[PDB]
Amino acid sequence: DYPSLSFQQDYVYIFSSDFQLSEELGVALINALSAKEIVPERLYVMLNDKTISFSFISKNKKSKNRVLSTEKKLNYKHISEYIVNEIEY
Amino acid sequence: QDPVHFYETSYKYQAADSTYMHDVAINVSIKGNHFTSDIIIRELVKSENKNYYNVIGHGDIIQKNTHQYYLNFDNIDVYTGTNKANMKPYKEPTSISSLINKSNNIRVVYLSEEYVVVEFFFYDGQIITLHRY
Ligand SMILES: C[C@H](CCC(=O)O)[C@H]1CC[C@H]2[C@@H]3[C@H](O)C[C@@H]4C[C@H](O)CC[C@]4(C)[C@H]3CC[C@]12C
Ligand SMILES: [Ca+2]
Repeated sequence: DYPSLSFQQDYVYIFSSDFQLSEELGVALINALSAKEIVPERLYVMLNDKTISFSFISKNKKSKNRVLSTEKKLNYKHISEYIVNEIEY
Repeated sequence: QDPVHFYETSYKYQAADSTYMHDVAINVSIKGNHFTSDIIIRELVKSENKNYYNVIGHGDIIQKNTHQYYLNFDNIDVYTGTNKANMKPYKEPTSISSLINKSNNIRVVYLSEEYVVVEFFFYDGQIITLHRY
């Protein structure tokens, strides 16, 4: 099956089978987006074995959807930095 | 009685070796338990559009619950070309040809009147928002 909802706070919804990683990434995402003064309507993140994906939802705009293939496993900091750079750009 | 519902979105994909990116448009229309879909892939391999793919699919969409669906394709066709205006049929690779032999899971994680958020089967797992029309 797909991973279920493993961390949820404010606008962030993380789907992963790693509960610890989910919280680390969720807190890092909230802190990084506040540092950029970026507030999504909702931000969905899915962590899988060889792929990360996210959907940044903003009111009355098309969602920003991204997929990153990773052969090497990425730590929560690099994942957070990826999402934050993609949303900005 | 079933009215036709329209969904659309796009995403960008970054390859593992970061040698290419895909810009992928998804269009899907549903009537009753039937669907047809068009997916367009633009391949950027040099910060430069050097390949296009057009994937057409149709079949049944089965509802397990209001949040769990599965897509049973009857057929998937692929076209390719370096220009969108002159696309040619492309022989399905057995891996993509075999997506027709798997009930492909769609899990709704958020449902609204203007959009839906799903986990679905691209890359063996992807989260995406689809906009309704
Ligand atoms: C068949 C071609 C070319 C592959 C090759 O032989 O190199 C693929 C290039 C991009 C792929 C598509 C692209 O990666 C997005 C989708 C991903 C999903 O896992 C399968 C269907 C997809 C819609 C998929 C279908 C197959 C193509 C269209
Ligand atoms: Ca076919």
